[PDB]
Amino acid sequence: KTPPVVFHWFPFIGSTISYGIDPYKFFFDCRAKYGDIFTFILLGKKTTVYLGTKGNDFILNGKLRDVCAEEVYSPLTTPVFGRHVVYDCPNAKLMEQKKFVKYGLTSDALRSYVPLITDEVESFVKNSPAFQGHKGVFDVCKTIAEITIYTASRSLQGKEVRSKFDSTFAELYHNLDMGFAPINFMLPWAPLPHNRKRDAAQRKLTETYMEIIKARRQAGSKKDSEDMVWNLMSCVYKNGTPVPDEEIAHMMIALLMAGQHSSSSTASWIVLRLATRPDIMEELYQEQIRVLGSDLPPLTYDNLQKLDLHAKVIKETLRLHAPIHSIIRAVKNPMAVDGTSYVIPTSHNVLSSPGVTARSEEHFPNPLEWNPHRWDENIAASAEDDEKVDYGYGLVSKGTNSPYLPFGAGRHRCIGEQFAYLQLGTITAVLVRLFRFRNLPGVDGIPDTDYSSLFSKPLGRSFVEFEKRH
Ligand code: HEM
Ligand SMILES: N#Cc1ccc(COc2ccc(/C=C\c3ccc(C(F)(F)[C@](O)(Cn4cnnn4)c4ccc(F)cc4F)nc3)cc2)cc1
Repeated sequence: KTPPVVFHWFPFIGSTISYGIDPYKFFFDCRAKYGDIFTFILLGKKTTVYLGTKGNDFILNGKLRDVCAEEVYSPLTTPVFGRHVVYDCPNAKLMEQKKFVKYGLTSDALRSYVPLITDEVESFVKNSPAFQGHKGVFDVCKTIAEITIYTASRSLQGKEVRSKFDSTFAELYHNLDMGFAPINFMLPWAPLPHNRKRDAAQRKLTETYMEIIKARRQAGSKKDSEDMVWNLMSCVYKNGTPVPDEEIAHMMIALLMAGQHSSSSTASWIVLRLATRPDIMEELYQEQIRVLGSDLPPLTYDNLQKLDLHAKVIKETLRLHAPIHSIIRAVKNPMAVDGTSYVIPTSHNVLSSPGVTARSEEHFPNPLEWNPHRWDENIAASAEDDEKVDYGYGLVSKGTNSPYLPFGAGRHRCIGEQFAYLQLGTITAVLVRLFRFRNLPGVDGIPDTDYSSLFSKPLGRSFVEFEKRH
């Protein structure tokens, strides 16, 4: 009834298994039979799926009274991030919170991050056992996750948090990260041992962050441009109340989780693709020689934006491997589709997957082929034509006519896109300077994508060859 119900075999499990294995293949098979609208039930709820640029526009630009993001996620995210932040509050408070973070991610702050990021990556390569010797292999996902957590903590989280990852922050975030698995999506409240560790880790992280805050106020000073010393001053809401340290702590935790899971996954895919394409890596290296010079001066916020192909590699990687595959909202009021007789009721969830349009033939010819040169049409870290609407933070292009929305659109769109492009590009440029990458003998292509966790990542333990240049 209403949108076409998918023909499945069982109650309550539905196609979740088909969805969990590969959402895109599942979304594509449903599109062949049902069109740009399906409705499949993953476990308990009814999830309506609207595909196409309209489908993304319908859900991402849905009216605030009609769709609800927090209700869908809050129970999973709130125990991990903490209270009063992000989803644990009305949408208005989220917009102010987004404002504070985007406030602290200005270009001058981004400028200060580049030398820090280069320092951490160079320090890692020299001190980490992952790249010792002229030639060898290395666990891509494990190594890359360490690099993204070092670069994000040093720049964004600050000195103390960066120092804390040398002792008892590693185990804290591993314990806290156990909160995410979608099993928690439904039973985030059950007192299973993994949830008890999550709660214990969340409390301990909060106490540590606030002590770092209290220590700074005891000195009443400030150093350089981290979102910690920012949220201390960027505390006043429109009502006139300063952001309490507890909220600051929980925001940092949220930024800590969101940045790492997204950066580690994408950067891993970047390294994996470059191993399959040695010609592309050598072309990246030649770009730095041509654009920056034979001397290869240190990377800065300025000379990074000249890298055109480096940006393309990130863009093409995001197109096929963006860690989020399903955006999901809770339907509050019944909504009429603009064109058809279909009506989406309240008992339903809505799911928009901009990745489907990002791998459609009509939008990208030969979509599954990873080719950064397809982007010789246009490049944009900040992108495009459509209208810009402000919901309380900056001015965000809610535009949907685009089939390429890795960071989403509308009032929830990502505010860490610039920081992500800064971090990914910097790490990539540094790794391009230092290494060549090859697959292990006999290995062709790339590993499959794991969709079982909230975030998607490469499937198993993937190793590739590294070879230093000098
Ligand atoms: C490639 C890396 C990243 C990807 C692919 C990504 C993806 C996304 C997507 C798809 C959304 C919209 C989801 C929705 O509408 O429900 C989003 C929102 C957001 N992301 Fe990211 N993100 C990335 C990096 C980051 C980073 C580095 C941060 C913080 C430093 C961050 C913080 C956020 C925040 C705060 C939101 C707002 C969510 C909302 O308002 O509902 N993201 N992200
Ligand atoms: N068998 C089986 C089986 C397998 C798989 C499935 C289901 O498959 C999936 C896969 C992924 C999901 C995803 C989502 C998801 C998670 C977190 C968030 C977020 F909100 F939390 C986030 O946007 C994350 N983020 C973004 N940018 N940065 N961070 C965020 C926002 C603000 C913030 F400050 C920090 C944040 F990190 N948003 C969306 C859901 C289902 C079912 C069954």
